[PDB]
Amino acid sequence: GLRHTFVVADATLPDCPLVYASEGFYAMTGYGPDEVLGHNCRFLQGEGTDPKEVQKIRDAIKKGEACSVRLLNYRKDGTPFWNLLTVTPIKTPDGRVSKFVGVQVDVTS
Ligand SMILES: *[C@@]12=NC3=[C]C([C])=C([C])[C]=C3N([C][C]([O])[C]([O])[C]([O])[C]OP([O])([O])=O)C1=NC(=O)[N]C2=O
Repeated sequence: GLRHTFVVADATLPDCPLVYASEGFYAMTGYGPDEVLGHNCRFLQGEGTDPKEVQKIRDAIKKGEACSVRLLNYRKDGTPFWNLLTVTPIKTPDGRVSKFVGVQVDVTS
């Protein structure tokens, strides 16, 4: 299929820290696990990131809904790329959100 990356965020912590990332994510972004795990995904954002889209994900996470936004992100070396990003809430049987899982596709084409 298409080249994509995958992460898991822990929603049982107040600021959805990332707890797992596929090989592709580290390779796409240039950041290592020591700089990715424990942190919130937003460190990939920068000057040109549309705050109206950042808002759509903030709201969707607060409400525990899925969400798909297209964000401008930056690699560790500062070069930008276009991140088509899809967040999925993972609920426990009691209805609580336990994790958010994300598929991120570099759609710079
Ligand atoms: C990021 N991917 C990503 C993956 C998951 C599973 C989740 C839950 C979030 C992201 N983000 C966004 C970030 O964590 C945050 O949710 C939003 O920026 C909005 O909240 P704030 O407090 O910042 O307004 C991702 N952000 C990226 O920029 N790139 C991704 O790959």
